[PDB]
Parts: sequence; C-alpha cells; structure tokens
Amino acid sequence: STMIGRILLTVVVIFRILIVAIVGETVYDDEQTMFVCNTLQPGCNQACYDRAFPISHIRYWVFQIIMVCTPSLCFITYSVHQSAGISRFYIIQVVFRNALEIGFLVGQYFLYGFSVPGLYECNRYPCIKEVECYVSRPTEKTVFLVFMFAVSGICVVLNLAELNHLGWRKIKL
Amino acid sequence: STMIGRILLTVVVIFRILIVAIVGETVYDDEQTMFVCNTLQPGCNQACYDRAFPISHIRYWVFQIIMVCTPSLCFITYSVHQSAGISRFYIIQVVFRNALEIGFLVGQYFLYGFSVPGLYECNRYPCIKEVECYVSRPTEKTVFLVFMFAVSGICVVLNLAELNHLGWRKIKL
Amino acid sequence: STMIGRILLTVVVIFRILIVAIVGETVYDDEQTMFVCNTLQPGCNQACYDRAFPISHIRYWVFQIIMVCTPSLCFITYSVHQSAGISRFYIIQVVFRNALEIGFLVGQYFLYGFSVPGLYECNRYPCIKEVECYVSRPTEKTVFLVFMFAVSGICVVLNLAELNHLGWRKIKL
Amino acid sequence: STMIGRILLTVVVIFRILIVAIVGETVYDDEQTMFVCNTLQPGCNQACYDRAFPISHIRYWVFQIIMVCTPSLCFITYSVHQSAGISRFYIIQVVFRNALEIGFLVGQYFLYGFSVPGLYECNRYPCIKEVECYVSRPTEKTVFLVFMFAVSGICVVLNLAELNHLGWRKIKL
Amino acid sequence: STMIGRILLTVVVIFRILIVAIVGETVYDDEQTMFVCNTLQPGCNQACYDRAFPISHIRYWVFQIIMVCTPSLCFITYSVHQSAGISRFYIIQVVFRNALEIGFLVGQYFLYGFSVPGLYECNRYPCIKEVECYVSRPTEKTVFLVFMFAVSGICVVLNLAELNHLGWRKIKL
Amino acid sequence: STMIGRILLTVVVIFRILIVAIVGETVYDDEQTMFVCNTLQPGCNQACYDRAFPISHIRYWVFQIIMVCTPSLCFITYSVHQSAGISRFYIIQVVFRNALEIGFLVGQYFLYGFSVPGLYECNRYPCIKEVECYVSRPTEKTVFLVFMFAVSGICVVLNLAELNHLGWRKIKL
Ligand SMILES: O[C@H](c1cc(C(F)(F)F)nc2c(C(F)(F)F)cccc12)[C@@H]1CCCCN1
Ligand SMILES: O[C@H](c1cc(C(F)(F)F)nc2c(C(F)(F)F)cccc12)[C@@H]1CCCCN1
Ligand SMILES: O[C@H](c1cc(C(F)(F)F)nc2c(C(F)(F)F)cccc12)[C@@H]1CCCCN1
Ligand SMILES: O[C@H](c1cc(C(F)(F)F)nc2c(C(F)(F)F)cccc12)[C@@H]1CCCCN1
Ligand SMILES: O[C@H](c1cc(C(F)(F)F)nc2c(C(F)(F)F)cccc12)[C@@H]1CCCCN1
Ligand SMILES: O[C@H](c1cc(C(F)(F)F)nc2c(C(F)(F)F)cccc12)[C@@H]1CCCCN1
Repeated sequence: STMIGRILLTVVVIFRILIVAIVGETVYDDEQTMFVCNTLQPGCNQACYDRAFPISHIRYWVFQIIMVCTPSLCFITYSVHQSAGISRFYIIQVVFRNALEIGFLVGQYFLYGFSVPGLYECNRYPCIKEVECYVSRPTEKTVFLVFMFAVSGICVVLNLAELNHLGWRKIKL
Repeated sequence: STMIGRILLTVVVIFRILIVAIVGETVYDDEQTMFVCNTLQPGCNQACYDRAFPISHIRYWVFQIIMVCTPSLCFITYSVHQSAGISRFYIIQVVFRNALEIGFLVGQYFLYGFSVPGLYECNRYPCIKEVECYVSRPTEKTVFLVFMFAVSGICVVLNLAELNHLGWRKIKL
Repeated sequence: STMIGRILLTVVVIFRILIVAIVGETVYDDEQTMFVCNTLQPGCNQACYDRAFPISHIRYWVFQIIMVCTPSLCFITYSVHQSAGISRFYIIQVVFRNALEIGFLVGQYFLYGFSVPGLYECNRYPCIKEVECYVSRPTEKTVFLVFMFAVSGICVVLNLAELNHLGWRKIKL
Repeated sequence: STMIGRILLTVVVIFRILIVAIVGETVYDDEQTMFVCNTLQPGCNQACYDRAFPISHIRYWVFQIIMVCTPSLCFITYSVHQSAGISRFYIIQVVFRNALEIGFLVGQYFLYGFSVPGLYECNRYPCIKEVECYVSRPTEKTVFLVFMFAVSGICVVLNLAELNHLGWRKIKL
Repeated sequence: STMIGRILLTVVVIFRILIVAIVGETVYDDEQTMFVCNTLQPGCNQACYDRAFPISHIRYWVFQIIMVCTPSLCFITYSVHQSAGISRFYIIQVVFRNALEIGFLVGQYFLYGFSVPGLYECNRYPCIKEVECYVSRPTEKTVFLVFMFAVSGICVVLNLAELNHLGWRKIKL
Repeated sequence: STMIGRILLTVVVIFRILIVAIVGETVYDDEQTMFVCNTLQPGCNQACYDRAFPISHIRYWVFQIIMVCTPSLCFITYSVHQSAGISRFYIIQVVFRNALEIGFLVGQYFLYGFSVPGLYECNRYPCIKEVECYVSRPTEKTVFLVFMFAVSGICVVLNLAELNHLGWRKIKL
C-alpha cells in the first residue's frame, strides 16, 4: 500500500496549507489589541502579552509548513539541474522530511501544550507584584492547536509508513 | 436523471464557495469589536464573547467546504498517479462525500441551531454574578446560518440521489 | 434586432459586476462604526443598527449577481458535459434568468425602497422608550440604490425583449 | 496626425486608469474618520459630512472610467459576435465616447468645482444653528481634482480631433 | 559600452519600482493618524497636517514612476501598431525620458528638500496663534527621501550616458 | 561539491524570501501603535519611537533581499540582450553577490545587534528629562533578528564556498 499512502500524504499536506493560509491570520489578528490586564501601570499590557505568547502560533505553523516543504524543493531543483542517480536522493528526502515533521511536532508540544487558558498570571516589570490578564478567543485557539497537532501526527504516521516500506537495508546502504 | 444531478451539484458547490469566499469574512469582521457587555469588570467582555461564540461560523464553514472537497482531490490525485480500476474509486468517493456532508450538516445544527439571539446571558469569571451582553448584527448572521443550512441540505439531497442511482449492489461489492 | 440586445445585455452585466466589485465594499465599510444613537444605554447602538439594516445592501446585491449568473453556469457546465438537444436548454435558461432578475428587482423594492433616510427612530430593547440614531453617508447609499435599481430594470427589459423574440410557441414546446 | 492621436489617447487612458487605481483609494480612505466638527451634538458629524461630500470624488471617477470604457467593450463584443459592417460601428463608438467624455467633464465641473476648501459651514439637523467643520487633506484633494480635470480635457481634445479627422459627411449617418 | 548601460538602467528602474511598491505605502500609512499638535482647538490637527504635507511623498513618487514609464509605453504601442521607421522613434523616446527624469528630480528637490524634521511650527487657522506639532517617523522618511533622490540621480546619469553613446549627429537628423 | 552548493543556495534564498514575505509585515504591523511611554507630554511617543527604531527591521530586510537579487537580474537581462562571453560575467556576478551579502550582514549587526530590549530610555525633546518607554512583542522580534542573521550567514558561507571553487586565478583574470 505504498501508493494510497502517497495520495493521502499529498492530500493532507494540501489540506493543512489551505486551512492555515485561509483562517490562521484572521484568528490571530486581534491577539494583542484584545489582550487586557487589570492594572493602571503603563506598559504592563505589553510586557504581560510578550511573556504569555513569546511566539504566536500562526508564525510557528508558517515556519513549520515552509520548512517541511523545503526538502521537496531541494529534490525538485536537483532534478531540474540534472536535466540540461535521482533514485538515491529520494530516500534522503524522505528521511529528512520524517525528521523535520517529528521535530516540529515535539517542538509544538513542548512550546504550547494542548490548551490556551483564558487567564494569565503575570509578574513582569513594570507590573506591580502579580497581575491578572485575560486572553482573546482562548477556545478557538485551543481548537486550532489540537487540530494542527492531529494533522501533524497523521503526516508523521504516513511518513513513517512510507519509510518502513522503503526498508532498513535501502536506507542504511 | 443522473446527469442533471451532477450538473446541479457542481453548480451548487460553486455557488456556496463563491458566496462564502466573497461575503463571509466581511460579515464576521467586527464580531468581537462590537460585542459589548453591561459591566465595568476588565476581561468580562473577552470571557463572555468566548463563551457565546466558541468557534465562529465562518471558520466552521471554511473547514466544512475544504473537507467536503477533499475526496474529489483524492480521486483526482489518484487518477494523475495512475497515468504516468478508477471505476471502483468513484463509488467510494461518492460514499465518503455523502457521509461528510451529512456529518457537517448535523454538526452545524447541534453547534449553532437556527438563530443568533441579540442578547446573551453570561456568568463566567471574572464577570460578577450574571451579566447581559449584546451581539453584533444578529439578524444577518441568522440569515447566513439558515442559507448555509439550506444549501447543505440541497447538496445532501443531490448526493443521496446520485448514490441511489448507483444502486446498492455496486456499493456492496 | 436580437443581436444588439445580446451585446447590450452582456455589456450591462459586466458593468454592474465591475461597479459593485470595485466600489460597493468600500461604500459600506463604516456602516456600523459610524452609526451612532443619542443615548447612554450600552447595547442600544447594536440593536438599533440591526433593526435599521437587517441585511446590508452590498450582500443582497452580491447574492443577486451570483444567483443571476447561475443559469449561465448551468448551461455552460451542461455543454461541457455533453462533449466528451442544446437548443432546448437555451430557452429554459433564458426563462429562468428572466424570472430570477424580476424576482430580485421586486425584492429590492420591497426590502429597501428608494432612499436611505439620515435619521432613524428606534424603540428596541435595551433602548429606553424611543431613541434617535444617525446614519452614515445616507446620500451616497441612496444614489447606489437608485443606480442598482435602474441597471436591474435595464437588464429586465433586455431579457424580456430576447424572450419575446424567441416566441411564445417555442417556449411552450 | 490621426495615428499619433490614437497612440496618445490610448496612453492617456492607461495613465488615468493606473493613477486612479493606485492612489485614489488611499487618498480618500480617512475622509470621514478625520472629518470633525466643533460641536457636542451627537450625529452632527455624520450629517455635515454627508452634506459636504454627497458623493466621494473617487467613486465618481471610477464610474466615469468604466462608463467611458464601455463603448469599446460594446465594439469588441460585437466584433467577437460577428466572427463565429464593422466599419460602421467604429464611427458610432467614437461619437458615443466623445459624448460621454464631454458629459462627465461638465458633470465634474458642476458637481465639485476646482477646489476643496478646508472649512465647511453646516446647518443641517441635528446641528444647532450653524457649525464649523474641518476637512481632511484639502490640498491633496484639490490637486487630484485639477489633475483629473486636465486629463479628461486632454482626452476630450484628442477624441474631438479624431472625430474631425473622420469628417462630417461620414458621420452624417 | 552602451549595452551594459542598458542593463544597468533597466535593473535600476525595476529596483526603484519594486522598492516603492513594496514598502512606500506601509511607511506612510499612519502619517496623519500619528500626527499630533499641542493644542485643544478642534480642527487644528487637520489644518497643520495639510499645511505641513500638502502632497505625500509616496503619491509624488508614484506619479513620477508612471510618467517616466509613459514614453516606453508610447514606443511599444507604436511598434505594435506598425505590425498588422522604428529606429527613429527610439531617440525621441530617449530624449523625452531624460527630460522627464530631470524635471521630476528637480521638482522633488524644490518641493521636499533633503530632510523631514520631527517638529513643525504651524500658524494656520483655526490654531490659536502659533502651535507646535510632531511628525511620525521623520528619520525613516528622511532616509526614503535621500534614497529616492540618489536613485533618480543614477537614472539621470544613465540616460545622459545612453544619449551620448548614441551621438549628436543622429539626434540632429 | 559545487552543484549541491548551488542547490542549497537557491533553496535558502527562496526560503528567506517566503518567510519574510509571509510573516514579516504582520509582525511589525503594530510597532508604533502599541509603543507607549510613561508620560503626559504630547509628542513624546513619536519622538521616542523614532529614536528607538530609526528604520524598521522589515524594511531593511526587504531592501537587502532586493539588492542581493539585483546581480542575478543584471546577468539575466544581459543574457536576454545578447540573444536577439557570458562565462566572464558569471564570476563578476558571484563576486558582487558575495560582497553585497557580507555588507548587509555586517550592517545588520552594527545597526540592530542581536536583541530587542523590552524597555527603552528616551531623553529626546519634547520629553521632559528622561522617560521610560515599552516596546511591542520584543521577544518575537529578537527571534526574527537572530533567524535572519543565521540565514544570511548560511548564504554567505555558501557563496564563499562557490567563489573558492571557482578559484583565485579565474577571478584575477
Ligand atoms: O498571503 C497570505 C498567505 C499566503 C501564503 C502563500 F503565499 F504561500 F500562498 N501562505 C500563507 C500561509 C502558509 F501557507 F502557511 F504559508 C499561512 C498564512 C498566510 C499565507 C494569505 C493568502 C490567502 C488570503 C489571506 N492571506
Ligand atoms: O482569501 C479569502 C478566501 C480565499 C479562498 C480561496 F483561496 F480558496 F480561494 N477561499 C476562501 C473561503 C473558502 F471557503 F475557502 F472558499 C472562505 C473565505 C475566504 C476565502 C478571500 C478571497 C476573496 C476576497 C476576500 N478574501
Ligand atoms: O474580493 C472582492 C470581490 C471579488 C469578486 C470576485 F471574486 F468575484 F471577483 N466579486 C466581488 C463582488 C461581486 F459582486 F461578486 F462581483 C462584489 C464585491 C466584492 C467582490 C473585491 C475585488 C476587487 C477589489 C476589492 N475586493
Ligand atoms: O481593487 C482596486 C481597483 C481595481 C480596479 C480593477 F479591478 F479594475 F483593476 N480598478 C480600480 C479603479 C478603476 F478606476 F476602476 F480602475 C479605481 C480604484 C481602485 C481599483 C485597487 C487595485 C490596485 C490596488 C488597490 N486596489
Ligand atoms: O497595489 C500596490 C501597487 C501596485 C502597483 C502596480 F499595480 F503597478 F503593480 N504599483 C504600485 C506602485 C508603482 F509605483 F506604481 F509601481 C507604487 C506603490 C504601490 C503600487 C502594491 C502592490 C504590491 C503589494 C502592495 N500594494
Ligand atoms: O505584498 C507583500 C510582498 C510582496 C513581495 C513581492 F511582490 F515581491 F512578491 N515581496 C515582499 C517582500 C520581499 F522581501 F520583497 F520579498 C517582503 C514583504 C512583503 C512582500 C506580501 C505578499 C504576500 C502576502 C502579503 N503581502
């Protein structure tokens, strides 16, 4: 079943790209403008938002998508260069894709977890002692996080299946 | 009368895609900025809006449209792969499209109902006791909800008609 | 003189599409942000705006344009399907176009009238008793309404002329 | 001189289209948000802005550009219809273009004049007695007005030159 | 070495177009929104901004780019018309391009100078007596001004070099 | 191993362009609107922001990308001109690309350093004495700065490898 796997992998990749490109930017548009803290201290909002969300989910996902697409670009550009052999570059491409996908999945888990809480406790200067801040659209962002994790897991499973189909001996040699 | 069924199904799909892509984003642009609650508590607006609208209608509809289009993408990519058999894949594609359409229709009904009320009663922290909040353009959103439900129902009916035309004994084998 | 009728109908259809697509969205951008009521009651602005403009003109016109274009899409897709009889489908397409255009013209008349007043009287909860609200750029919207009505009327006249040229007997059979 | 005339006319038309499409929308973006009146009366700003600028310059110019391009569209569509005589249609097209250009130039002069003043005196309800309002970017709008008038005048002159070259007797039809 | 002159001129023109189109609009987006005057007079901000920046740099540069591109469009349209002689039109096009570029460079210098100050002294009605206003991103705008002046100077030098590489006696005839 | 060098260089260039074009503008959208200083002095925010960020990172990076791409455009246009020799131009193109890349990397290091602090101390007129200002999303901008520096360093290394592969005696002649 080395063909159905490829079909599903291509479809899933296109699905992820389309979903992100269409809705992600809109979801995270008012992330800072609607972030509010219970305080009168100027600059507390900026510091607390920066501490709560060091990197927005959307930018992480864009970086992941481009990086995961990169090895296919390498293979295609090499194929173009060859004309005006290739059977070897394919295995390395698959291995690198596997490694990148697994790394990005683990990175997402360790960076963001599985949920976006509605409240945040912030004790960064210039905020006095500890203050409470309130997040915008926590539930939608939690749903997006879980959905992206699931799609990435499906991609990892399909890539591993293809790699196992290729075989240990071919990879090692 | 299966050919006219395909013609109408294609036209309805294109119509739904065009309507959503052109107006949906504009309709729901100020959903949170014009959402206001009668209170002085910081962060009550954010929590109450998140509780009232866990997932925006537009994002659900975009997800539904892409997911419903997915099986056709699978079939097309399989056909491309085969050249440089197909009669069987068509029935499975039709069945999966039917299932996805029915599931998304039921999900819309159970998530959103048939109307968007103008008032919302909210009792989520940090709001004190129970507060009243006011929604932005509820009537237009209700019209959009009903229209999308009707279009999805028409799509479901056409898909069922085509599947019945195929007959039970081809699906079984 | 059926040929000049077709030429003019195509030209006016393109003209309406271009005008709407280029200006309509910008005309109605600040419809709600610039809508203000003389009151201190939270939520009165939202309710009064929703009551005054249940559906924006621009969205009604977009729906009308797509719906009126739909029969041509049906005919074109049927023609594509036939290649890899047609004379009968043309008359049905013309009749359906006539009906849709007339229906949308009547609907516009009964929904919006011929003018957008600068003042609105609103007595919807939570507004206390009856309040006065002020509309954004009413004159431009009135001009747009009248222009769209005139263009739709011209389209109706041309469609009726073409249908009359076809003849009653052909329509019956 | 008939050839260089057409060359210049085409170049000038393209120039006008490009200038408007690129800068006009940006110039008139904050026309209402930056329009302020010296008053405390709710709704005075909206009424006075509507009175001062019943139709924005940009929308008038877009309408003029599309309407002036329409006769060429009619001629092109007629030519397409003929293939799968034309000498006659060209003269009528030129005459109609002349008439439309002259009409739009006169309309601009009578609607807007040659300058946008920085102050406006407004006595429309709900404003009490008479109030002073202040316009946004009056000088840039005046420059745009004069430039568009000059370009339209050049177009009118070129069209009249072409019409004269055609001759009275040929157009006597 | 005329050929490398053509390469350099073309690449410089493309570079200017790309830089302006990509960054200029974003640089001058908040020119008026972030313009502040130390006063309580309503309407003083509008008048002071209008007197300080009668025409935005970006619009002047767009006008310059389109105008300097125009003669090439004239030449290309003439060439297209010729098929379904040319060696002569080219020198006139070169001369006109050179004159236009020099004129726009001189106009830039005489209209904006070489710097954008952070402070402005405004003395225009309705501002009481003399007021002080503060500009948005003066340093970035100064850098943009100097860069555009340098690019235009390079274009002027290359145009003169091309004109000389042709020679005086062909220009005379 | 010069071919893999070219493959990697092309892929890295495309990667940088895509990342910047997709996320950079959104990262720096609210750089000035969310910049706040602890003061009551009008115009202090503008002056302090202008002093802290004379040129935005995004515009510097756009300029760098276009400038680094320029030599390839020169080579391509020269090749186009030659048809309706080239071996020499390639070496000069490579040398100029190397010089531009190194210069832009050094310029970035000397202009911005390796971090964006969350606090800024500002003593520019009209601010009284010395005030404290707070930056918007400093952490994301720090990450972007470091990532761009790393990508530019990789490009420099690949360019140096290719230039060394060409060797000194070819460059000298
Ligand atoms: O410009 C934005 C965008 C473009 C593109 C691309 F150029 F690759 F097609 N990719 C995007 C992505 C990406 F696909 F993950 F790369 C995410 C978010 C916005 C994207 C989108 C495009 C759709 C409409 C909203 N902005
Ligand atoms: O980028 C937005 C958008 C694009 C596209 C797509 F790229 F697939 F064509 N699909 C959209 C959809 C759709 F449902 F996926 F079709 C919904 C809302 C906005 C969409 C729209 C496009 C029209 C102008 C407003 N933004
Ligand atoms: O995306 C918007 C838009 C697109 C399109 C379409 F995709 F069919 F071409 N149709 C639009 C329509 C139309 F009526 F469907 F033609 C109305 C308003 C905006 C439209 C416009 C397009 C021009 C620039 C402003 N947004
Ligand atoms: O969508 C807007 C627009 C488009 C077009 C068209 F689709 F015909 F090319 N024409 C426009 C016009 C024009 F006059 F019809 F040319 C004016 C203003 C904006 C226009 C512009 C396009 C350039 C970027 C800013 N919006
Ligand atoms: O619509 C804007 C724009 C377009 C164009 C054109 F249509 F000719 F390609 N030219 C622009 C110019 C230019 F100088 F005419 F090239 C300047 C500024 C913005 C421009 C840009 C295009 C890139 C993305 C930001 N808006
Ligand atoms: O118009 C913006 C943009 C365009 C382009 C170009 F026209 F060259 F492709 N280049 C951009 C660049 C680039 F560095 F020049 F590539 C940076 C930031 C935004 C860019 C982007 C394009 C993708 C969607 C968001 N705006």
